[PDB]
Amino acid sequence: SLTDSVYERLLSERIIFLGSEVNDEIANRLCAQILLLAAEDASKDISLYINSPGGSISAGMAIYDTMVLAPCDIATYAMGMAASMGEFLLAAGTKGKRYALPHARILMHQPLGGVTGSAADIAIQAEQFAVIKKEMFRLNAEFTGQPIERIEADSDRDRWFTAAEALEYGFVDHIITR
Amino acid sequence: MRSNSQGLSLTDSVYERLLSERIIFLGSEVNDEIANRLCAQILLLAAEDASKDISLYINSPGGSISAGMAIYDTMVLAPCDIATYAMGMAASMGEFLLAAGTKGKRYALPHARILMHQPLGGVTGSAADIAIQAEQFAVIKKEMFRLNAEFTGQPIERIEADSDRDRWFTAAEALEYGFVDHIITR
Amino acid sequence: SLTDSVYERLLSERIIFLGSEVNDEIANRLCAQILLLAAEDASKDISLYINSPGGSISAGMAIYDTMVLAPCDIATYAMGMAASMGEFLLAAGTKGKRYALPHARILMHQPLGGVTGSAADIAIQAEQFAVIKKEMFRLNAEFTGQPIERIEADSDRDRWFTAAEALEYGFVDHIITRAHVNGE
Amino acid sequence: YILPSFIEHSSFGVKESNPYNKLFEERIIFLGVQVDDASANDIMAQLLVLESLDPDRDITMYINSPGGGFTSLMAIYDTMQYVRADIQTVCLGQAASAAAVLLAAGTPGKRMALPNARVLIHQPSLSGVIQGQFSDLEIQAAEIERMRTLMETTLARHTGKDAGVIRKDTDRDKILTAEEAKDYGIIDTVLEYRKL
Amino acid sequence: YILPSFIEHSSFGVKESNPYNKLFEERIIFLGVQVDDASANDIMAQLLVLESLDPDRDITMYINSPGGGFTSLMAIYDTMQYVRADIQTVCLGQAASAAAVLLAAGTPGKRMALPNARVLIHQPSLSGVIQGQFSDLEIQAAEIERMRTLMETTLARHTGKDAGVIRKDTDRDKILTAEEAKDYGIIDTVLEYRKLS
Amino acid sequence: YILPSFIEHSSFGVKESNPYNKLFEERIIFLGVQVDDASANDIMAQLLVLESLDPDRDITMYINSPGGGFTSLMAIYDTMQYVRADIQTVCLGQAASAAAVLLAAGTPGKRMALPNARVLIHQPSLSGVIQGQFSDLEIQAAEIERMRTLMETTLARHTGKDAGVIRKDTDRDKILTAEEAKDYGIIDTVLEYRKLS
Amino acid sequence: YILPSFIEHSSFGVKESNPYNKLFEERIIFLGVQVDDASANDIMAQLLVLESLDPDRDITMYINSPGGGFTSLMAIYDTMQYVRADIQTVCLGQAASAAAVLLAAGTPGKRMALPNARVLIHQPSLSGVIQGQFSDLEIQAAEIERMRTLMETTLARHTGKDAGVIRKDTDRDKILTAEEAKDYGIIDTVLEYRKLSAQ
Amino acid sequence: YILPSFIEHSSFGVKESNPYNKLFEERIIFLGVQVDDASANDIMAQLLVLESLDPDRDITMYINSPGGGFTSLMAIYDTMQYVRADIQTVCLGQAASAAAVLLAAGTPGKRMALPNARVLIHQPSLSGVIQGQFSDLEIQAAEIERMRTLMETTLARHTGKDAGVIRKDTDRDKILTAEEAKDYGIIDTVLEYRKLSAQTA
Amino acid sequence: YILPSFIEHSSFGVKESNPYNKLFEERIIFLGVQVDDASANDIMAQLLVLESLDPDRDITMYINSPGGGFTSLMAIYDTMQYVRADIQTVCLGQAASAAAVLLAAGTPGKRMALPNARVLIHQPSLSGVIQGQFSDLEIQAAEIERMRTLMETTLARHTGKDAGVIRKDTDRDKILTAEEAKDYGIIDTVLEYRKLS
Amino acid sequence: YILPSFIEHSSFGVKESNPYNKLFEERIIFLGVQVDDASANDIMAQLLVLESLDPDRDITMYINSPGGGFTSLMAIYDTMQYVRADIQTVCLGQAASAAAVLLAAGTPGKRMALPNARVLIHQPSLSGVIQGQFSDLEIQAAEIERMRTLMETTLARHTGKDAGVIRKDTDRDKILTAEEAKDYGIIDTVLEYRKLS
Repeated sequence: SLTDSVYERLLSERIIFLGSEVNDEIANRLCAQILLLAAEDASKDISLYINSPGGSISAGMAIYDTMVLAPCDIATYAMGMAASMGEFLLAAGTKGKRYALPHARILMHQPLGGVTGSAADIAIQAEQFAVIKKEMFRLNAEFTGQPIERIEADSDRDRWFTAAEALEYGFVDHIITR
Repeated sequence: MRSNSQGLSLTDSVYERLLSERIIFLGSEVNDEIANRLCAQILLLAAEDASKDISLYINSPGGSISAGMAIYDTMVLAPCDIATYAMGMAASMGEFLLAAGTKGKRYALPHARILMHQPLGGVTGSAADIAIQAEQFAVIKKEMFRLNAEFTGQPIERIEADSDRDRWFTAAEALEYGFVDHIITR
Repeated sequence: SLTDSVYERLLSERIIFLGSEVNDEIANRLCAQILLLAAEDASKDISLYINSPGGSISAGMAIYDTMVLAPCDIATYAMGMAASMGEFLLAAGTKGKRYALPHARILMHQPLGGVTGSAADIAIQAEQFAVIKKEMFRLNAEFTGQPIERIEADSDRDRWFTAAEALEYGFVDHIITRAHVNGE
Repeated sequence: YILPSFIEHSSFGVKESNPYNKLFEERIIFLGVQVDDASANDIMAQLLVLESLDPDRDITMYINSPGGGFTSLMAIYDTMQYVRADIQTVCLGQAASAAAVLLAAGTPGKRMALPNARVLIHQPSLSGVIQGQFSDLEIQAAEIERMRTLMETTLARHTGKDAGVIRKDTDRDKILTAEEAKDYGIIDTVLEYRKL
Repeated sequence: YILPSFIEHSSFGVKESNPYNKLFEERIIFLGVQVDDASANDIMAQLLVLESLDPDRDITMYINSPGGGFTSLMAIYDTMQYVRADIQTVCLGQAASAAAVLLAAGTPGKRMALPNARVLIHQPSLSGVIQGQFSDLEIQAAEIERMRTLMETTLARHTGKDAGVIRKDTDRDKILTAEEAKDYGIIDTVLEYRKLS
Repeated sequence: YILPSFIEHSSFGVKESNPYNKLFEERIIFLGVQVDDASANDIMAQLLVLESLDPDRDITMYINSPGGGFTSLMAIYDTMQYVRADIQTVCLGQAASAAAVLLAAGTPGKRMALPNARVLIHQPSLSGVIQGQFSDLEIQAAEIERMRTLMETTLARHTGKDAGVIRKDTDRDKILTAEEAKDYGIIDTVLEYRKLS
Repeated sequence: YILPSFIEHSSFGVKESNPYNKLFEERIIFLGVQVDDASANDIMAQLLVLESLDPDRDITMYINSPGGGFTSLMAIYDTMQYVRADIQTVCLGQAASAAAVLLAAGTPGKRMALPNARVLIHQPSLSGVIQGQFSDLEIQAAEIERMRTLMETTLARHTGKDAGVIRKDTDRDKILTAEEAKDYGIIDTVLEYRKLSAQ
Repeated sequence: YILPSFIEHSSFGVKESNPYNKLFEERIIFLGVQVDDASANDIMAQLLVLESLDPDRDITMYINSPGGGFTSLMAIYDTMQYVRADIQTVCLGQAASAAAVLLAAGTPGKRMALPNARVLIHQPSLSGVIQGQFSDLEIQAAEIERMRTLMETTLARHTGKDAGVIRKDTDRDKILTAEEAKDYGIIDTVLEYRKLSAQTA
Repeated sequence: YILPSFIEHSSFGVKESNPYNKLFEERIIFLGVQVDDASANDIMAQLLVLESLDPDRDITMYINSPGGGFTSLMAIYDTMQYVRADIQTVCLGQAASAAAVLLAAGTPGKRMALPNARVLIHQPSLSGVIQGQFSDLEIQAAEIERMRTLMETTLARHTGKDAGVIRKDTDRDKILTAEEAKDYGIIDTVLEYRKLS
Repeated sequence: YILPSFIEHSSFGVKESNPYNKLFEERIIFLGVQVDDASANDIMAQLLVLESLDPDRDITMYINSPGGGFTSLMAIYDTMQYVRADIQTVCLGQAASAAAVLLAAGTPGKRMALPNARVLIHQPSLSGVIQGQFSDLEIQAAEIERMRTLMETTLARHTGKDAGVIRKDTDRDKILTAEEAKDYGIIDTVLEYRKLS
C-alpha cells in the first residue's frame, strides 16, 4: 500500500509515527516497532514523531514503558499537536532529545474516564482514579522538572502551550529551526 | 511498482518480523478468533523450535474464558517455555494468561496495571436451562480460582475474596501478590 | 495476510482448524482442505483442532462425510470448547485419535432450528426434525459407544462435560498433558 | 382520519353518537380490523354485553376483515355460539382467514353476504420464524396440527361439509365469490340490493 | 392541523358541531383520504347509519380522493348500491382509482363534478412484491385478474360502455377532465358555479 | 380500535358506558393483555375496588391472555385470594403461562372455560439475556428457582396435584384443551353453550 | 401548543371558544398550513358549511401559507368560485405557490394583503422522483403540462393578464411585494394599518 | 389501556370515577411504576394533598414497584415522614430497590405485605456510564457513597438493624419473602387472606 | 408537561381556566416558543380576535422567545401594527432574532423588559443548505437580501436608528442587556421590581 | 402516568381537581421538571397569574428539579422578584443548577428544605458543541462569561456571600446537604418533620 510503503521506508530510517488517537491497537504497533528497531540496532536512536490528540492512558503507558526499557535513546518530535498522552509521550522522550516544531501546540490536562456500576464498583473505580491521577502527575512533574503541585493545578483543565511556552515549562528541550 | 508483501500490510509485516523472533502479542479482547490465532502461533513456533523460549506480550482487557483456556492449555502443552510480559494492561483473562507464564519468566513492565476479578457472563432461557447455566458457573468459578491460586501461590479463599469485585494491582503489588516474578527496569 | 500465513504454514503441517460457528462458508473451506490434504498425501494423518460453539447441522455433515471418506486418518483435538456440531465432529475423529486438552469443555445437546409457514409446510419441517434428530443421536451413540436412549436423554438439554467426564462418556479417547506430552 | 358524530332528537332527551355506536345501539357489532387478540377481546366484550343488555334479541355481526389470529378466532367463535341470542353474520366486503370461519359460524339461516363480497379460506399460517430446540418445535408443530384440524372440524360442522374435504380445499388459499360461498355452505343467502 | 367548530342557535337549544358533522347532519359523506380498509369501514358505517336514520332521503357523497384499495372498493360499492336511498356523487377535486368507480357508481342522473375536477382511471395495481411458491403466486394472479375484470365489468355497467373498451382504455393510466368524464359516462352533469355574479 | 359506547335508560338518570365498563358494573374484570406490571396493577386496583364497593358479591374474572410476568402473577394471585369476595374465573379462549395459574386460582367450584378454550402451562422463562458477574447471576438463578418452585407449589395447592408432578409436566410447554384442563384440576366446569336453539 | 381559549359574556348565555373558532364564527377561514390533501378538504368543508349556514353573507379567507399540492389547489379554487357567497381573500404574510392563486381567486374588489405581505408564484413542481416505464412517464408528463397550463389559465383569468405572459413570468420563481402584487392584478388593495393612534 | 370507570349512587349526587381515584378517595396512594423523578413528584403531590385535605386520618400507600431513582427516594421518604398523618405501607407484590426502603419507612405498626410479596434490597446502582474528567468523577463517586450510606442509615433507623449490617447484607442483591421481610424488620405484619369462604379456619 | 388549572369564584357563576387563558382573558398573549409558521398563525389569530372582542383596550404581548422564522416575523409584525389597539410589549427573559424586532415593534411608550432580560439581534440566517440551479439560487439570494434589508428598515423605523447603522451592528450577533436595549431604542422602559418589600 | 383526581364537598357546590391543581389553589407552584424554556414559561405564567388573582398573599414554590437552562433561569428569577407577593421556596428533594439559584432567590426568611434535600450548584454548562466561525464563537464565549458572572452575582446577592467566593466554590460541581445549604445561605430553615408521633 502507498501510505504504508512510505511509513515503511521511514521505519527503516528509525523514524516512527504516532499520528492518531492512542488505542490499544496503535500502542501495540508502536511498542512492536520499538522492540523491532531496538533489536535491529541497540546503539542508534529512534525518532518518534507525534501528532496525536491523546487517548487511552493504559495504552499510552505501554508505549512509555517500552520507550524507557529500550536500550537506545528515543527522540521525540512534536509536530502540529501533542495532547494528553500525546504530550506525555513527547515529554517522556530521552532528555535533551525532545523537540518541538515551531507551530506545534501542546496540551496538558488531567485524565478523562467514566464511572459505571454499583456503588461498591464505583468506589473501586474512584480509588483507581486517585492512584492513576497521582502517578500521571508525578511523571509529568519528573519529565518537566515542575513541582507536582503546579502540574496538578495546571492540569485541572485544558492547559495549552505554544512551542515556546512548552520549552520553558520543560516538556521539550529544543525548538527546531530551518 | 516495488516493495509490497514480503509481509502483506505494514502492521502485519512488523508483527511477522517479531513472530520470527519468537515474540507474539495478545493485544485485544480475547475472542475465539484471537485465541485461535495465538494457539496457532504457539503450535507453529513450538514446531519450528521446541527448545527455545516464546515471549508473549500481553496488553489485553480480557475476554472469553473458554477462548482463554484454549490459549492456556496450548501454553501448558507447548514443549518450550513461555515467558509473559505485562505491558500497559493485563486484565481478567489477560491477567490469568500473564500469571500462567512459565514460573520465573513472568514479567511486568513497571507502569503496567493488572486487574483481577471474577468471571462475567449471562443467563438466558427457561428455568431448567438457567439452572444448568448456573451449575456451570459454580464449576468454572471454582476452577478459575483454583488456578489463580496455583499461579500466584495465594490461598484459594483469598483469591475468591479479592476477585469478588475489580481488584487492581500496580506492577509492584502484582509482584508481591504472585502474578508476576519480575519487574523489568534495566 | 499474517493470520492466513500462519494458518497456511500450519496447513502444510497437515493441521487444520475449526475455530468458529460452523456455517456453509466455514464447512466448505474445511472440506476443501481435507480434500486437498488427502490428495497431497493419502497415508499421513490430518490433525483437526476444534474450538467451536457449533453451528449448522447440514454444514457439519458435509465435514463429517468428508472426514469419513478421506483415505487418511483424522485426529481431533478439542481445545477450549467443543459444542454442538463442534462436539459431534470431535467425537467423529478416527477412533483412538480423539484428544481433549485438559481444560477443554464439551457440550452436547439436541438440535436447534426453526419453524415457519403454512400448517402443511410446518408438518413437513417437523417430519424432518424427527429424522434428523434420530440420525444425529444414532451417530453420537455410535461415536461414544453409549446407547441411543441415553444420548437422547442427556441431549435433551445442555449437557456439559469436562475433559475427564468426556473421556468416560466416550467423546474422546485421550487427554493430553505436560510439556513432555501424554494421553489416557 | 375523520368519523363524524351526530345528534338524535327525542322527547326524553338529546343524545350524541357515532356511526359505530348507533350501529351498536342496533345490536350490530362491526368486525373490520385484523383479528389480533386486543380486537378479539373487544368483540367478545361487545357480544357478552349485548347478551346481557337483552338476551332474547338477535345480535348482528358485520364483517369486513382481512383476517386474523387463529388463537383469538376460537374465543370469538365460542362466545358467538355460547350467548343466548341468535347471531346474524353479514359479510360486507371481505371475510378472510378467521373471519371466514366466523361468517360461517353464524346461526343457520342468518348468514349473509353482499353480492360482490369475497370469502377467503386458508389453513393456519405462521409468518415469523419460531426459533427453538427440536423438542419445543415438535410441540409447536403438534399444536399447529391440532389448531389446523380444529379449524377444519368447526368449518365442517357449519358448512355441512366433510372435514377431510375442507382440508383438501384449504390446503392452498381458496377464494369464494358470494355465490360460491353460498354453494359451499358458508352463508345462507346473498343479499339483494334494496334501492328504490 | 386545525378545523374549527362552531355553535348553532335555536329555540330548542344550542349545539356544538364541526364542518364534517354539519355536513353529515345534511346527509353528506366526505370521502377524502386514501381508500384504506379502515376508512372504507367508516364510509360503510356512515352509509348504513344514514339509511337507518332516514331511508327515503338522498345521501350525498363528496369525493376528493387520490385513490385506494380495490379490496375495500367493492365493499363500499356494494353498500352504496344496497341501501334504500339514492346516492348522489360529487367529485370536488380528484376522483382516482377506486374513487373514480365510486363516483361513477352513484345513482344515475346524480353524478357530478366541479368543472376543474379530475378523474383518473387505472387497472388495479400492486406495489409491494408478493413473495411465494409459484402455486401461491398463480392463485394470487388469478385473483388479481378476477379483481381487474370485475372493476371493468362494474364500470361498464355504470358508464354504459362495453367492458372490453374499458379494459383497452384503462390498460394504462387514463385521465379525464370533468367534461371528458361526462362524455365517458362517469358523471351525468358538470356543476356550474353558483356565485351571485 | 373501534369500541363503541352506548347509553343506559333509567328513572334515576341516564349514563354513558363501554362494554368494558358495563362489564365492570357487573363485577366482571377482563384480563386480556399480556400480564405486564402496569396491567397487573390495573387488575389489582379493580379487584380491590370491587371488594370495597361490595364485599359480599362475587367477582368474575374473564380470561383471555397470552401470558405474562411471573413477577406480577403472584401479586394478582395474592390479591385474588385476599379479597373478601369469591372469585369466579372464566377462560374465554386462551389462558397461558401466568394466566393459567390465575384461572386455576379461582375459588373452587367456580373455575370455568368455554369448550374450545386452551390452557397452556410452562415453567418461568426469561427471554432477554441477563448479563453480569457470576455472583450476581447465581443470585438471579436462585431467585428463578424460587419463583419456579413457588409457581408449582401454588398450582399444586389449586389443582390438587402433587408439586413434583406439576414440575415433571411443565418441564416443557404443556397444552390443555378445556376438557383436559378439567381433568387436570385447573377448572371445575366446562361451559356448555346456552343458545336458545 | 399554547392556543388559549376564552369565554364570551352575553344575556342569552355564556360560551367557550378559540381564536380559530371565533374567527370561524365571523365567517373567516384560516389558510395557514401547507395545502396537503387533508387540509384542503378541511378548507372545502369549511367553505361549503359557511355557504350552507348563510348563503348571502361574505366569506373571508385569511392566507398565510408556504404553499401546496397543485392537486388540491383546483378543488379549493372550484369550491371558492362555486359557493353562492362572495369570497374575500386576505394575505397576512405569505401566499406561496397554490396559495398565491387562491389569493388571486378571491372575488374581484375583495383581494387584499397586509403591506409587508409576500406573494410567490411558481410553476408546478414535483420533488420526489416518479419511477416507471417510459409509457407511464409520458402520460405523467402530459398530465403535468395540463396542470401547468391550467394554473396559468386560471391566474390569467383573475389577474387580467395574458396566459402566455404568466407562463414567461412563472418559468422561474417570482416574488411579489404586496404593492407589486397589486400591480400584477393578484390583489385589489393593500391594507392600511388601522391603529387608533392614527389622528 | 383498558381501565374501566364507573359511577357512584348517593343522595347528594352522582359521580364518575376510576379505580385509582376511588382508591385515592380512600386515602390510598398507588405506587406502581418505576420511581422516576416525574412519578415521585406525583407521589409527593398526592401525599401533600391528602395531608392538606385531612391531616388526622391515615394515608395508605400501596406498593408494587420494580424499583427506582435514589435521587427521588429521599424526597418521597422525607415527605412521608414529614406529613402530619400516619403512613400505612402495603406491599402487594413487589417492593424493590427504593420501593423497599419506602415500604420500610411506613409508620411503625403499619407496614405490611401480602404473603407472596417479594422485597428486594440493593445498594444504589448507576447504569449508564457517566463520562468525565477525573475531578468530576471523584465528586460523583463521593456523592454516590454519601447516597449509599444515607440509604443504609435510613433503613437501619426503620428496621432496628445496625447500619454496618445493612451494608453487608445489601452489598449484593438481597431478596426477601414477606415472612423474611418481617423478620428483617421491613414490615410489621404479613396480611392474612380475608376471603369469606376460607373463613372456616 | 404539568400546567395546573383552577377555578374563579363570582356571583355570576363559576369558571374553570389555565394560566394561559387567564392571561388571555387579560388581553395578554404569550410569545414563548420558536416563531415557526404554526405558532405565528396562532399569535395572529389571537391578536385579531382580541381586537375584535374589544378594539379600544390595549393588548399586551409577553415575550420570551429564542427566535424564529423571518417569514412569519413580518406577518405578526403587520398584524401588530394593523390592529386598532395599542400593543404593549414585555420581554420577560429573552427576545431573540425575530422576537427582538417584535419587542421593538410595540407601540411607542409601551415597550418593556424585566432587568435581567436579554435582547439578541442578528441578520437572517438560513441553516439547511438550499440546493439548486444557479438561476434558482440567485433568485433565492435576492430574496434573502430583500428580507435582510426589510428587517433593518423596520428596526430602524422603531428604534429611531439609521438603517445602515442597524446593518453594521447586526452584521454579527448582537446581545443587549435590558439597559443597553433601552439605549438602543428597542424598549422604552426597564421594569422595576414591584415586590411589597 | 397515574395521577388521581378527586372531588371537594362544599355548600357552594362540588368541584373536581388534581393534586397539582389543588396545590395551585393553595398558591403552590410545583417546579419538578428540567427547566427547559417551555416549562419556564409555564412557571412565569403561574407566578404572574397568582399575583393577579391575589397580590397580597404569599406564593409558594415547591422545588424538586434536576436542573435547567440558564437562559430560562433569569426569566423566572426576574419574575419571582418582580411580583408583588412574597415567594416562599421549598426544596423537597433536589434543587440543582438553576433550580438551586431559584431556591436561594426566595424572599428572605422563607427559603426552606426538607432534611434530606440536596442542593447542587454548578457554573453554566453547554453540552452540545456549538460550531462556527471564530468571530461567532468569541461572541458566544463572551455571552457565556456574562451569564456565568451574572449567576454568581445573583447568588452572592441572596446568600450574602462574596461573588468571587461563589466562583471559587462553583468552579466544579458543589453539593450541599440541607444543613450545609443553610450554612451557605441558600435557605433559611430546614423543615422539621411534623408527624403527630
